[PDB]
Order: sequence, then C-alpha cells, then structure tokens
Amino acid sequence: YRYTGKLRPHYPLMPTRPVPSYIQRPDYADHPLGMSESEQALKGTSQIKLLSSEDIEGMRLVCRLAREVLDVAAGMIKPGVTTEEIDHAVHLACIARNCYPSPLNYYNFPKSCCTSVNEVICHGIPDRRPLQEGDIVNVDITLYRNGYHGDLNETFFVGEVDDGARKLVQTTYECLMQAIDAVKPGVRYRELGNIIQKHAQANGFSVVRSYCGHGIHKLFHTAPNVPHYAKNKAVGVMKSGHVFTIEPMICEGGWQDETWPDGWTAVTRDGKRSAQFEHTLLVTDTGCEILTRRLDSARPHFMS
Ligand code: MET
Ligand SMILES: [Co+2]
Ligand SMILES: [Co+2]
Ligand SMILES: [K+]
Repeated sequence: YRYTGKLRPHYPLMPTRPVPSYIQRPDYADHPLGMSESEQALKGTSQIKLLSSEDIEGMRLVCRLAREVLDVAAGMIKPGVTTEEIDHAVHLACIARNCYPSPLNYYNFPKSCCTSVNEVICHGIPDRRPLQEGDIVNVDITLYRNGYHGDLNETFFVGEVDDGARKLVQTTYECLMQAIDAVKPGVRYRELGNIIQKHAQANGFSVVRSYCGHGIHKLFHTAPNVPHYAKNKAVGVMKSGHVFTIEPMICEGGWQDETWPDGWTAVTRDGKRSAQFEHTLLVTDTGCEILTRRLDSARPHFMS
C-alpha cells in the first residue's frame, strides 16, 4: 500500500472493548461480520419513515446524549493525546449514559467512535498515534439507546493551526449550516448538495462524493441517501417527521477518496486535508429541529 500523505496507522490496537450486558445492543453488535439484518432488509428502498411521537422522543433523547459524549471528546483534544485515549473516554461516557457506541462492531468496525486526522476524510480508526500540534481532527459519535441511534461529528484544532486549516474547517461548518437552514417540508433531498457545493467551491474546496448523509432512527443508516455535491440524483422530498443527517466532507484539494487496507479509513487521494461536520436533523411542520445541537453554548468547539 502506498500512503497518500504523511499519516500512518499506529498499531497494535487494543483488544476490542466490551459493553456491559445491561446495555441494549443493536442487531449487528452480535453478528459475526457486524452485519445489520434490519438495515439489509431495507437495502435499495427509497421510502422514508415518518416518525411517531414516541420515535421523536426517543431520537431527542439519544441525540442529546450523543452531543454530551462529543463534548467529552472535545474536552480531551490537546497535543499528545492518542486517538485511542479519546475513544476509551467516549466508550466509558456511552456506558455511563446507558448507551451502546453504535460504531462498535458495525460491519466489524473495531472502536467506539471514528477519529479522522488531516487527510482522513472519514471513518478513521482510533489508534496509538498522539495528536500533533497543527493537526485537525474530527470525532464522530453515534449512540444507541432504547432502539434509536443519534449521530454527530465536529472537527477540532490541535493547538495552533495554520490559516488553511482555519479556512477549511470554518467553510465546512458553514456548508453544514447553510444546508440545515434550507431544511423544511417540501424541499427535495437533492437540493442540499447544490447549496453545500456552491459554498465549498466559492472557497476553493472540493466535496467528497463517495459518502453521504443518511436517514437514521431505528437503523444506523437508511433512507434517505443525502449527497453533499451538486446535481445529484437523490430521491425524495422532505416531510415533517423525517430524520436524517447532513455530514459534508470538504477537501483542500480534489474530491477523490481511497480506503486504507484496514477497510475503513477513507483518505484524500492527493493527501491534502479534509474536514467534516454532522448533525442529525428532524423535519418539523415549518423547518427543522437540530437534535444534536449544543443546548448550552452558541458555537461549535473550534470557535470556542
Ligand atoms: C464506523 S460507522 C461510523 C458512521 C458515521 N458516524 C456516520 O455518520 O455515518
Ligand atoms: Co457520524
Ligand atoms: Co452519519
Ligand atoms: K480530516
């Protein structure tokens, strides 16, 4: 394997961390290949669930808990901390909240969160690498509580970063929020990528095409598929009671990605940096409810 940048995996990884049996587990948790039978039964379907009142309450709770766990991770970001160390804290924080860390054994993913540094577009595996001053690092949190998943991520600065890091992360955040600001009943899912790509390209950046936002509720990933680039063919129209993520990945160079031998780590083919932000959104009668927002503070962590 020819690496695309300076980042390398730092092995060995700790043995997988158990989750106490009192915590409710998603179907894939005990599947030998981490397949989700429930997801697989709906593969290829475009139909989108209209959440009940009970569903909405369940999503509100799990997404609030997820935000709390991301905030725990945000508090740990400093030069010298390993991504494994972040992940262990996340794992314990999920357990403390009576939640299962959704990524754990999801299609055999080995850890409880995804940590994506510099050229990693997404799905980085926490490992022995200490964070370096100047890095950017994304932590992506997903929790499972009472049958519901809640999903969010933010990119953080490690100590002092360069102007390019600042511009990339700021623009990415703005892309997410411009998209969220457009969500309301009657808007086509395909419009979001037009908005994201417009702002990205105005700032000299590209939009990852291989990964998309997703429906989430009882399933971790389901309809709708929500591309973040322009002129996409996504199927569907927002309606009150729809829940889905928006999770744009934006790159300093070209948009092309490739995957490490680990089968997970997605990296820029050019080795330039990428940044991401994610919220889980509920479409309401007039707009949307940002289920994974901060309740206590105005801004994402990188502006705080
Ligand atoms: C290793 S599964 C991680 C998935 C990621 N949280 C997402 O937003 O889809
Ligand atoms: Co996520
Ligand atoms: Co997601
Ligand atoms: K990154």
